[PDB]
Amino acid sequence: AHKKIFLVEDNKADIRLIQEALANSTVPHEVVTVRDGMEAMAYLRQEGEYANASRPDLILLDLNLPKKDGREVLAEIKSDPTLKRIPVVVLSTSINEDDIFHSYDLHVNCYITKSANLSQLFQIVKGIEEFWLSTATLPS
Amino acid sequence: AHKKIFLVEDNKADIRLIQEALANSTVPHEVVTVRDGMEAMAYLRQEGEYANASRPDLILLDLNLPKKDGREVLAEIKSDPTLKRIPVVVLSTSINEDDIFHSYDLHVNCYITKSANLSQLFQIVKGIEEFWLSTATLPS
Ligand SMILES: [Mg+2]
Ligand SMILES: [Mg+2]
Repeated sequence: AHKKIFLVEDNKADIRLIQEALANSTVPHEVVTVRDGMEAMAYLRQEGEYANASRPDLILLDLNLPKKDGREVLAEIKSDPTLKRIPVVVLSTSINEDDIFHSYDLHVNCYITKSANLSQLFQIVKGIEEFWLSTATLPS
Repeated sequence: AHKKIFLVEDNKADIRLIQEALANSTVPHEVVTVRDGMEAMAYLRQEGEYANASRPDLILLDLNLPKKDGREVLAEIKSDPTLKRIPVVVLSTSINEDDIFHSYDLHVNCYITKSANLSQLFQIVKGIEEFWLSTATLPS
């Protein structure tokens, strides 16, 4: 009984920290990380090599992504008849007001800005894990 | 169950001595050394070629390092949510009250003034080894 978390992020530093914070969970989880919007969609639509990759229970989405940005990934996921139910938490350095408004308008479940202080960000990821992987009841 | 010690030192003479002082161990220790602060942080943050280097269980840090001093190394280590728990033993020749104050202020675990005579320095390293790698209960 393990939940899968799909992290779409390219910053290796953040990837490391995020993976470390999620690793210190009270319940083991599976974290799959892809580094660009393209891979993100291919993985979620189980296209190609990602033929048998199981559906994630939670998606953590960075916005400024290579190839295809998070804004586009979000719009395509929340518009898809089947992927739209997967909770998406945008976790980004962006404090841009347009990004905030647009993300919620596209039905993102939640928007979180990456802290400037590593330890703070670490605690934020812990909050994400505790609330979504423990307190909330996820679909399916 | 072997212990991994990370030595940040540029004085080849001290490196040789410390290495030897840590060779005696029923369960062989894994000693890794780097000669400068830049290399130290890259290694600890698992950047690039160090992407797969395991986290040490103890760090021994020199202050007057090339291209990036131990002061900065200490601050960056103690501010990182994934490295801040690794015990850091500052082992330097400095007896400067300024270095002592700042090092403890930055959360160094302990500060040790190297002993001139290579032999006494040996007994000091043995003290470090017994207390930290045997007496204390490490987070690792
Ligand atoms: Mg990015
Ligand atoms: Mg030096």
